Amino acid sequence: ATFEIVNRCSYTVWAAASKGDAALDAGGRQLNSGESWTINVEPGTNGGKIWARTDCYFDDSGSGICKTGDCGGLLRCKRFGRPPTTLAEFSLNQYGKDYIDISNIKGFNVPMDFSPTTRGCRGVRCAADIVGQCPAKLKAPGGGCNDACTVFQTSEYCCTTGKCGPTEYSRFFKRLCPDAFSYVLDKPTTVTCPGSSNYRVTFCPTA
Repeated sequence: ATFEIVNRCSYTVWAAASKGDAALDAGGRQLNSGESWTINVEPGTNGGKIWARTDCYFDDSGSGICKTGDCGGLLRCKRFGRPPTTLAEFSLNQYGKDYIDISNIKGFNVPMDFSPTTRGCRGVRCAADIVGQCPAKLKAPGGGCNDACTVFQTSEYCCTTGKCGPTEYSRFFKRLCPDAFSYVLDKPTTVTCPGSSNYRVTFCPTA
């Protein structure tokens, strides 16, 4: 499956793509403002994620740090990034179908649109100014708007037991972005696409 990753932000982002235990394609790359990077994701990929990282520094070997979404200091991500990270999430070729969503469960850093480039389903978007509107207690000093589980580490926010409900903090993400997951047990906003669809992830889709 192809995923065209486009940076429409006025700032550079370092795109990342991983399934948690391995990179997807090269795993990461710098995207200056306006740049497009097309990756190939193996059919059958389950639990894949794409995200942006901001304010990165990498040396010649691809080692360094990002202020948001850092994946163990690597340019080429092999693991998930450090919150806050707006997430484009996907599972492909799952009994003949693809499943996509945007999630704020690990916070928000950069606005994003995640849409198919092929027929048969709609895209999902979280493009509101969540960083600007972020509640004081969730603001990440390193940049971004943290989720409440990251900040407070309680069973209720982290949905440790599976009993959790919505919270004042999850409702903030849900109000700004109704089409993204705001907590672990949120009412799903996952879209079913034909199996083997192709996609485009656009950072800062509106500006």
